[PDB]
Amino acid sequence: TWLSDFPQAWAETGGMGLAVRQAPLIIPLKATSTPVSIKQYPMSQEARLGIKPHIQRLLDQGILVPCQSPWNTPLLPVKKPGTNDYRPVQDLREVNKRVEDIHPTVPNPYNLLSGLPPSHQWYTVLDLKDAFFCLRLHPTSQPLFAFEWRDPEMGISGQLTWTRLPQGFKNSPTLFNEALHRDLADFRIQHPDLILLQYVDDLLLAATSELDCQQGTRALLQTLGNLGYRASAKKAQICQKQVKYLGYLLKEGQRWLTEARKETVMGQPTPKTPRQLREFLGKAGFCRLFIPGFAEMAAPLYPLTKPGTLFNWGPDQQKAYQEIKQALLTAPALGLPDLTKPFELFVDEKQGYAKGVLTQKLGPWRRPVAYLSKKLDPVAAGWPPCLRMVAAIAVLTKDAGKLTMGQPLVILAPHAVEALVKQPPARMTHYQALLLDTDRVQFGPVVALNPAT
Amino acid sequence: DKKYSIGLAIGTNSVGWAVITDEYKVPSKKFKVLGNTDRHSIKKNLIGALLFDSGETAEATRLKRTARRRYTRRKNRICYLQEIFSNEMAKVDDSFFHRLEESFLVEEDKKHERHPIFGNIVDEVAYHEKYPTIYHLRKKLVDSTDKADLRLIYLALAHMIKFRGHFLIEGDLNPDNSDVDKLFIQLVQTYNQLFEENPINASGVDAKAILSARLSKSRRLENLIAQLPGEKKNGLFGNLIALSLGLTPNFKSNFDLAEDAKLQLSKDTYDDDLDNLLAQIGDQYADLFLAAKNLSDAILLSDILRVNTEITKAPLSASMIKRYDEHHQDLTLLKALVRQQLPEKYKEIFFDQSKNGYAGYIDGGASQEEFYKFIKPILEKMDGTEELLVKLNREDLLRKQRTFDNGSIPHQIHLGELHAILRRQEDFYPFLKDNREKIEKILTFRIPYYVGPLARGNSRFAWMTRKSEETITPWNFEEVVDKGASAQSFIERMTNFDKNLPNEKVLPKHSLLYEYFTVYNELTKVKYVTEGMRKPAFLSGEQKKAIVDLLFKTNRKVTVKQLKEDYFKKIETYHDLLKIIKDKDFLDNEENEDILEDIVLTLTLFEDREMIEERLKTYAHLFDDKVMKQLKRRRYTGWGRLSRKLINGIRDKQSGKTILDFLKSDGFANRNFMQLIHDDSLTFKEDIQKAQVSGQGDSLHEHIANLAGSPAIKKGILQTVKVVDELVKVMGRHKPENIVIEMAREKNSRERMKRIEEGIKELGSQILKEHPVENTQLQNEKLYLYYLQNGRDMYVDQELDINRLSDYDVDAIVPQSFLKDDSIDNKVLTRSDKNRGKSDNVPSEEVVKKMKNYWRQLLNAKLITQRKFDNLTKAERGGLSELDKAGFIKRQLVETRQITKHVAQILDSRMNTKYDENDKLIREVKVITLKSKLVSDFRKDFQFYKVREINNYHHAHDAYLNAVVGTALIKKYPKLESEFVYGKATAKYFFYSNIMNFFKTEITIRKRPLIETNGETGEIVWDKGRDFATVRKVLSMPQVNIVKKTEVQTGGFSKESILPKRNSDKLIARKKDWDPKKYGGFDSPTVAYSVLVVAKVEKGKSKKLKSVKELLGITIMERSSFEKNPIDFLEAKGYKEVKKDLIIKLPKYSLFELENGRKRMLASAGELQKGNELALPSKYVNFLYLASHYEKLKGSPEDNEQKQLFVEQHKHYLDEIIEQISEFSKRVILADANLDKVLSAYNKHRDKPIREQAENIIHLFTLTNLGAPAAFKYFDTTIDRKRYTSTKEVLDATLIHQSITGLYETRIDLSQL
DNA sequence: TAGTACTCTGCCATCAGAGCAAGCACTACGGCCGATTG
DNA sequence: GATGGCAGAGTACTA
RNA sequence: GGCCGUAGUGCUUGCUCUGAGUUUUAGAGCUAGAAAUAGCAAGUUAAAAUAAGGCUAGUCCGUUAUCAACUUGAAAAAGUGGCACCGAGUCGGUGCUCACAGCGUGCUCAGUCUG
DNA sequence: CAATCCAGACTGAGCACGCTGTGA
Repeated sequence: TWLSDFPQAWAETGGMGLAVRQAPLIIPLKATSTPVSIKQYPMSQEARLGIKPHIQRLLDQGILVPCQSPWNTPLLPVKKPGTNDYRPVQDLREVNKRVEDIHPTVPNPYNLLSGLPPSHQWYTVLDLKDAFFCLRLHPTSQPLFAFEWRDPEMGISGQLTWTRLPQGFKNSPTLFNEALHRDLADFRIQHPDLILLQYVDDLLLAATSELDCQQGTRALLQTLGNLGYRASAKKAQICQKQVKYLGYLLKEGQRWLTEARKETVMGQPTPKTPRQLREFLGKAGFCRLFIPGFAEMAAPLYPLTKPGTLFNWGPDQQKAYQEIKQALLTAPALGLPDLTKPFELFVDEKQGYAKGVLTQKLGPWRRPVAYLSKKLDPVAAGWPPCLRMVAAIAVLTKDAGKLTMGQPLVILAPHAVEALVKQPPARMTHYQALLLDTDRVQFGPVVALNPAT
Repeated sequence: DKKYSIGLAIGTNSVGWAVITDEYKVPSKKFKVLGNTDRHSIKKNLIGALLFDSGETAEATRLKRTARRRYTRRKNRICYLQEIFSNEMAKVDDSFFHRLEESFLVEEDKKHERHPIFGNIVDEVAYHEKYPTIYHLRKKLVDSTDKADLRLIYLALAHMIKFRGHFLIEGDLNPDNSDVDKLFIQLVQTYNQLFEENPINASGVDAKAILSARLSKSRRLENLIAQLPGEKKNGLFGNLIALSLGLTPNFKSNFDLAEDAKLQLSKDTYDDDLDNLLAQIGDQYADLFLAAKNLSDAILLSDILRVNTEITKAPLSASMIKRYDEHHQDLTLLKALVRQQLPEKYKEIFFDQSKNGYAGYIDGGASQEEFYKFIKPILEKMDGTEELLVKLNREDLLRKQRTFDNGSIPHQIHLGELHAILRRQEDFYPFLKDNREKIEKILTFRIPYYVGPLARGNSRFAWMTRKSEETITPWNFEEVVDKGASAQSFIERMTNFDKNLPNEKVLPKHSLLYEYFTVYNELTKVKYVTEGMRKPAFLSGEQKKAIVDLLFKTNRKVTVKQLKEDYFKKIETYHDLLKIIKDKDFLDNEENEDILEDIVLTLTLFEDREMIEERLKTYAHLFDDKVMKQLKRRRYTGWGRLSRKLINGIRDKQSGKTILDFLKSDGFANRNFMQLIHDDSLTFKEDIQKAQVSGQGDSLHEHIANLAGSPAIKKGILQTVKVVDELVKVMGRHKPENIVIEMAREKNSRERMKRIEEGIKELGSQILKEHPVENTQLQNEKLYLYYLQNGRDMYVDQELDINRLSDYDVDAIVPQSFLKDDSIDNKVLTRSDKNRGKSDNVPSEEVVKKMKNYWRQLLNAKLITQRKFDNLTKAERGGLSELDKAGFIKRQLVETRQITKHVAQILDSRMNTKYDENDKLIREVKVITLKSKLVSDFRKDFQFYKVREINNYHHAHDAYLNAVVGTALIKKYPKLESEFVYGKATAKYFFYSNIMNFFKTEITIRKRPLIETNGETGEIVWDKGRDFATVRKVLSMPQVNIVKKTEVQTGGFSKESILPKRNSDKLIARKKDWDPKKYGGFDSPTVAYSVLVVAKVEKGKSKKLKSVKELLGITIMERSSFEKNPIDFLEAKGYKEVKKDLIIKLPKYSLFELENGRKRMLASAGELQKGNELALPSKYVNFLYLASHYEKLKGSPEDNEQKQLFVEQHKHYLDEIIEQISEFSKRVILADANLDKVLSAYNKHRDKPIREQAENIIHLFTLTNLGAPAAFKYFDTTIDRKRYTSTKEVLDATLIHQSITGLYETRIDLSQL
């Protein structure tokens, strides 16, 4: 029923999008710059047919118009991680080095989910289709982007410039972020209760009750409809407690992990080459926030990653592999950090590997927010156990800052090394400033912690 | 962007190259192909070689130019004689000269009578009957006193003038002096009359045989001295005899003259030298000197004239007439004898022009040697032929007047005959009486060598200056040509400029300023030590002045004892002119230094006394007549290396003192010239730098041409520079880190024959007479050594046998380990090598003592050289010391050749151009030079064997290995950049012996680490685990860019042989009006380049236009005509409606791609060459090397055995190699008959040992080779060439234009045209 | 059936010499000379 | 000193 | 290492000359035969050309060096061609873009202290 | 007057490779 009410907002009915608020944008160039013409790189016959339907449909919408320009870059298809859609990519390698640089303002994936509070339990995830094509491109900068496409059936051979912001351009993610942010900035004012999270094109709406989400979703759809952006209706989780956003499951205000992601990590067999081990490590690393003490757990496999070495899968390596497989089976539910309340961090350090968990108050219990673990630098590796904990706290406190948004937090550790920092038995002065800042960090009652935590 | 290095191997006819990365891996990138073909890209490796034809020197061109000039001058001489005779010849027979000009003309082409002299048959026949040869007419004109026909007089004079004779002897010759014994007796009588106290007796001495012997002049003088009592060599009579026989004696000891006063009888200055000597001693020796001159004339003439001159004034003509008569008598006798004894061979002897004999001797091309060789057995197998055989043995049987031996006839004989004819016939001809002097001038005139060509501003070679602008005839040469200025320009155009002042000419070596500068430099380096001195002290300026004035300005040689006594004890060119001018204040004066410089410059510049005296006339008022005469007598030779401006002109900016002034006023510092020019405070270095900046540098080709070396090497250098630039452009305009380069080190039989003949004549032996040896036989090394050693052993005193050759031991004087010299100057043939003593040093002291006299005799006979003698007698000097051994070992690895230094400097200047803030050039690219020894040792040690007969890939492989080895060496040993990168005895010996020992896993047993590290730095310079595998992979790649440099042929038009007349279209007219079909002409023209013409031709009676595509050979002669108007040139050839756009220029070695990768190279417009290289597997290459035993065996017995077992187990590789050759031939060579013959030979010779089979299989790669086909041999079977004599197939192939590296190509599909 | 047209095989290629001048490159001996820093 | 020209004998296609 | 002085060898460039060699013509071939042919006689020398030739018209020059293709050029000359990886029978195949984030490792530069 | 022609550890900044993830 959502599609019928807002014909101007859904991509399956509203057609092509066009930002009616942002003006056409001139793509600037460096002072010492000259046009460069690069011939279209060879493309396989299977990949050529992938893009061809897109060019035919891109021509009808007016995005691609024939032109004669001295700039020319080789078109290149990139198939989606799924199926063989073969999305069109311009391959602006040479133009990127020639185009000017602007300060990026895109949000990093670590900090978006930190803004989501556990109070807002109802979600509505909308993803905007053909996001980068919404912004119009000034005809002056249109000759900058071009490519050679000759099809005898079409009857047109030559360059086809883009009238909108192309894909594969280095400034596209930044320019699209600001453009969308200004349009929705007015929406945020009108609805103080709603929490709107924006990731390039993906939008997440968080509300308190079911009725609040329904009212907010209608306003958001109406707002985007006038602005011209079109949202895909095939994949749009609306008014559901269970939503998938940023690759994370969101249920009961907890940042779960998708069951499919766990299957991929364990599904791979025992690695036999450094390339095979590198593939497995990367999957595990994305889940490092869920696995407690992941730095020490995957310690044996790290020296095997080096390009110059012999891949000897010894019994110790198999023990490290089994630990990661079993840890991901029972990965806990990381809670959404609440910025209003203070944080709590447990720190522990055994055998030169720092481990800990960031927790927050949940009723009478503590709920984990993110598991933090690191490998101590070799300079701190040789330190005595009393001094090793001081270095371990500093490393983990740096990691906690990237998620707590700079809010004050309490560092709890078994030992009482908090007084040791004041009177230790260059770098030490750096550690003193980080750990003694009462505004950002403090030490609570000294107490041990459970090994699992 | 990637760090890379370039390796280059430079040969005389090949330049290999290879680009390597940090891991010694050759990159590979796709390259765009231009053209109309469907191929638009190609993948190639960055390794290859460029092959080009070897360059040539200008010697042949210079000889041809000299021949042209000589022919022009001879024709001009004949023209002068005709101009003199013209009026009277027009009065007598007006058409005589016209008939003479048109002698080379067929009957229908002559506009006058066919008979050239008289014009009628009766008179011509009578003349030829009366004078069968021109010498008969010449003798008749010389001897007869009656009137003679004017045409006959002109004919004799023209013959004499056209064929004058050599100008080797100066002065005048009197033919009347012919008897040797009579003149010797007269000389002895004069000597006895003068020297009464000690008379000389010469009775009973065969003076004629002794003086006229065929031995050397020195040997003849020695024999005459031995057979003459009362005097010996260096005596008065001995010196007179030496002067008579031609040697230059020193008469100083005879009269105690204290001056050399050497007299050479053949030299032009003999009269002046004799006058000076007579003024020195007296006038009573003039009779003796005149007798010696007459004896010399007789000695030189009697060997040539060999006739009685008491009855005729034309001894040469009389000798030729006697030769004619002897020829006639011998011919009659031979005819009679052959008819009597061997009638069946009479036809083949006196009628067949093909076979040698009389018919082939006269009518055919057989020479005197061939005639004698043919007719000697016939005369031997006959009776009554004893005197004919004697004449044959003495080379005086049936001799023509015009022969090769006539090159020893002086022009003075012809001059005397011409003078006699003119004297006889001047009474009847007043015009002959008047022009006698100018006719003699015509005969005897020759342009001086220093004058040069008589050009007028349109010749690059000429340098002569004319004082008057008019035609230079032989009669006004002195009055038109400025001889002194011409000679000065001749000398100055070749002398060097100063290197510190490139625009300043150098001073003469014996210049006064040069002498003063050198003496002062030598003086400033003598540190005197005497009593009362705390430390050694240097001479002050005033002390140096006093020493120079007291010692140097007084005595020629200043010694330390003289310095101590005449100055330290008594007180504490300049000398040559002092005895000449007899003036001390003039020489010590300082305002006449310009006069002195001009005097010494004149003496150095001019060698002729007349030129010296005419140049010195301006200074005649300063001196007296005798002083001027002495100055003319004195002459200096030599040019210095320092300019007058550098020595005394330039002054310091701070002090205003010249280099000479500082040298005079050095004082306590006593800094020499090098210190003065390298001082930073002094402005001399700055001024030197500024002077060298002016001019900067010329073009690359001009600089390479100005370099010194072989033209082939210079061409290789230019090609190397161009390929370096091409590779830099290919790699993205990024210069490489290092450029490792290397350069190879590199009729003779006639020269060996002349050298052995001269040595045998000097030594007095008769080894050649015992058993003559031909030049081809003398080309053998062992035979050459045996003959040079006079047939006797060199290390011990015994006699060797020629019939026992191939059994004696060849030994190197310097051991081969220390120095790798295989020349005859270092090779010695002896019965056993063990006679030399120890094998690790110079020959032993006992052997040196035994054979010192023999070696000295060989040196005096010019059989061995000074270097050979010094090497042989090094045991007495001390032998090869440890320092010498270490040096010799080091120099086998460190390159020291000046040509390599020049190449490195050129590459460094091209690569590194940027400068720092302090004007310090940044060494962005490090140019490394290595010798071939390092790479060859690497290949031998690590099984990377090289076989040159497989293909041309070895050039590229050598370049790659050079790059790898150089980069690894400079990584491991940064301290060696001084001796490798352009920019104690025991310790040095073992350092360079194990310099390359870091590559190998085991030493000597030392377990060297698997990974080689830099040391003191964390750089891995080598990894034996994988770097050897990388080298093996690179050497096994099948793609290597081999490019043959296309060139446009230049040179001679065709073969120089003039063929007789024949009805062939290939003959080329010698003149525009000479029909080849009636006069003969040249053939075999050389094609400059082929031209692809697509046109229509007239075919059949109807002359229908048929479209034709073909190749036309544009020869060298018609290249200019074609380039001036190709349309008209092609239309004249018969082609109509040609296309200028479709005309394609195709030089030699043009590459065509036909099918299955078959490549043909354009040898000419009607021939093709192979253009494909077989890439044999490296396993087969190594097996072939080991089985063939390249360079015999040079491994340890433990290592030698395992290689033989390896070959034994890999016996079956021979069949696989044969299969590879056969399949490559089937795909490319397409020589079915040759392949079948090769396979049959292989099948029939299968049972022979693996060694012989592999050695013969190496020859089989000649069939599958790139370039012109050549014949080879497999065991007994010889396989001829399969030449591709049709270029029709390439007209539908792909024409590939390859760059200098082959990475850039333009493929043109000729089938679309 | 004779006239061009193409292929294969063997033969054949100008050669000796004498002076003079200037220069470079290399080898081989003997005498002597280097300077700066620790 | 190879390597291209050249003549001559042999063989074959076409008017 | 450099400075020299002495000697030798090899090579390069330029100039002035010499002797041949080759080609056409001249040097009446005779006798017996229709003729091919056979038999005898004779032979040695000379003229001219010696790169065709050129204009600059000289008693000059003409065989050395240099030379892939295309565009701009009068010429001298200047420009023209993507990279990485896996392989190998004269080279073949595959791939290429972004922005942000996470983890492991290495390198360069600079500074600090100590010997 | 005689002989020869920097090591360690740490810290900071930048860069890069060698994998993954969120998206386009």
